[PDB]
Amino acid sequence: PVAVLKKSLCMVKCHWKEKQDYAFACEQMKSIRQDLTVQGIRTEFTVEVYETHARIALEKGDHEEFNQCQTQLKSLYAENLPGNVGEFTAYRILYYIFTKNSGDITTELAYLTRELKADPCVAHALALRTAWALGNYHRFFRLYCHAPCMSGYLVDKFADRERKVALKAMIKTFRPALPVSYLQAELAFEGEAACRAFLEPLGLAYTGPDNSSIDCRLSLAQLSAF
Amino acid sequence: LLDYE
Amino acid sequence: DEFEEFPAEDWAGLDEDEDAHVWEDNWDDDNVEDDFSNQLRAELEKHGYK
Amino acid sequence: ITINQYLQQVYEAIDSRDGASCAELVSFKHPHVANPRLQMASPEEKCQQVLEPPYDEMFAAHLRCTYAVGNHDFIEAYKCQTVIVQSFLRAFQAHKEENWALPVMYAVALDLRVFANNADQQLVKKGKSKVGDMLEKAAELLMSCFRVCASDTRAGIEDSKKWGMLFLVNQLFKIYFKINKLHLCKPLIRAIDSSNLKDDYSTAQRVTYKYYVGRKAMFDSDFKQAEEYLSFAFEHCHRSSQKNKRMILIYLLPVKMLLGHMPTVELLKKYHLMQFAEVTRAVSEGNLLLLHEALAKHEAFFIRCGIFLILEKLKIITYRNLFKKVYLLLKTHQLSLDAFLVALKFMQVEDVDIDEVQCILANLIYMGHVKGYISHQHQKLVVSKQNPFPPLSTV
Repeated sequence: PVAVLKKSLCMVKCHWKEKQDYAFACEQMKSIRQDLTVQGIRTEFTVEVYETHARIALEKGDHEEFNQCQTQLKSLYAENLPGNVGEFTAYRILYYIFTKNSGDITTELAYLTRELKADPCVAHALALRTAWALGNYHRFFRLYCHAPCMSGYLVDKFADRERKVALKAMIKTFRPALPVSYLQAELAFEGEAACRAFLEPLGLAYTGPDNSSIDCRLSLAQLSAF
Repeated sequence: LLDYE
Repeated sequence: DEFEEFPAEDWAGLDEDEDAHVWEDNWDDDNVEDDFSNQLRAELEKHGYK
Repeated sequence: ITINQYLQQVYEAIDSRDGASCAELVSFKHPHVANPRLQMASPEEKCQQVLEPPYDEMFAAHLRCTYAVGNHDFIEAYKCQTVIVQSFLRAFQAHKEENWALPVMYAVALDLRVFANNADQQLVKKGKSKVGDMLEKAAELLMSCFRVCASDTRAGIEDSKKWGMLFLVNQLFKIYFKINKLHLCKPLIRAIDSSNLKDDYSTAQRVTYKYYVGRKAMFDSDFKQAEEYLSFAFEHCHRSSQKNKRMILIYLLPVKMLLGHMPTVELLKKYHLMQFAEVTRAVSEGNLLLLHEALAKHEAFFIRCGIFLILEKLKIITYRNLFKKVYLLLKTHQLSLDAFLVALKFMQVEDVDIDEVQCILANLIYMGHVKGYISHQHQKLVVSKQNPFPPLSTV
């Protein structure tokens, strides 16, 4: 059952699109993948099914399943199989940023060709990697706002970590007070409630009951807490 | 403005 | 390529090519009158900042 | 030379416990490999009747291996060399409180690694397997050799097998640097440090170990230790082996530049590493445009060397130097951020806004490169009266 398995993949794609249930979709696609492995199929359709499973896993946020999918999909791409090579070359860099695998990023960038770098997803991933490496949180979050395809789901995993690092760097410099509005604008926050909920658990001391701004000088001691 | 300390 | 294999396993210090003062740390100073700094000063002066 | 004479020489060297002659008779650097009489297909009977085991199997495997390399059968050569290493390690652990056969190991070990590479290359040309198939087996065998050498704790240091430790480690490092597996170097690095002979090894092996550990530390963002190791490796490198000195400079230059030491033009020209020249000229000047142009023009060289992402971290030093130039030109402790915005736009950086200037200054102050604070309401960086930009060495 190889030819009709494409129709089965279409069915499970529709199931994910409408029902939006990760359990059955993931189980059925894992069974499909294990059926493909048994028959030894390594054609373009294998690339298609692996891409679909990785894209589905990204939406649910399960990075481990996506990690396995991209690890196998690198091997699938190694044999010059047609597909969205740029889209999933971007996700490799994004996952390497997420896991802080600085060693893997060098090797991944070494094999990049001009066609891949011309791809919008790879260009966005490379710019985000540069911003993260240089600690440029403004450009980092500007790129994180307008992220192409599924590239934003990877960045949503270390967005909180980079936000904490950026807030440490902001409190260390911005004196005598750091406006919360500037904090929510620079750190790519939607709504004031999200930013307030982000900086509440840190225990930072603010400037007055209105909490119009956070007091950096009295919050320097709380930097080690987060 | 006050200088950095 | 890769790191080679040394011909003699031990050579004491006479075979150590000593390079003298190949590293400079005096570049970091108040020297601001070179060509690039003059160009940057002109660019800044175009927008004020005497 | 008849093979009978070769077998007699092997037996005499083995019985006399002379490591040098036995190592020469089994190493491919010896001219006896090129001798047509030496190369034979199945000399196993001669080795069996002349040498006691396990030396008989080892030298029969060596003879068929030199025959294979004469016929360029590198897979058969690698299999024979693995047989050689196994038999020799058996006969080597056989020796108690004696390390006469230590030189032999060296030669044998080296040969194995070399053959492995060719074997892998053969499997690349044949298309059967990928790159690094035999290198992992080579590393496993060398790790077994290292375990045997480091297990000799009871024997006295004068005749201990620990003297054969560092060399093996270096060999492993080479494999671990060709298949891009740095983490596997973590145990060996501590294993050498645990030993009390960390500074009693030969100059060549110590230099190679220092260079490899410095490379690993640099790849792990440990530039202080990386400099402390690579400076020793580059200072004590052999004058004749200029390729090794250049290879050490390739990885020592980024660390020295990141820590605030800039190489001279004479050093780069002498070792033909002119690719760094323009890059250096940017960092000491604060020229971001020149740094971008030099990194793009020599992108291929740095990508091949594997230090492109380490080199891109010089952008922080370039920012610090440019902002120091701005501070010196303005001669004011309270600098408006618009001056830094103008300086950044002068460097033709894409879509710069005052927010990016604030972000860059905040990162610099957090990293300790700047001693100041940015008042956001007035949009002014107030910098310290004393020590505004501390030296990069202290940072």
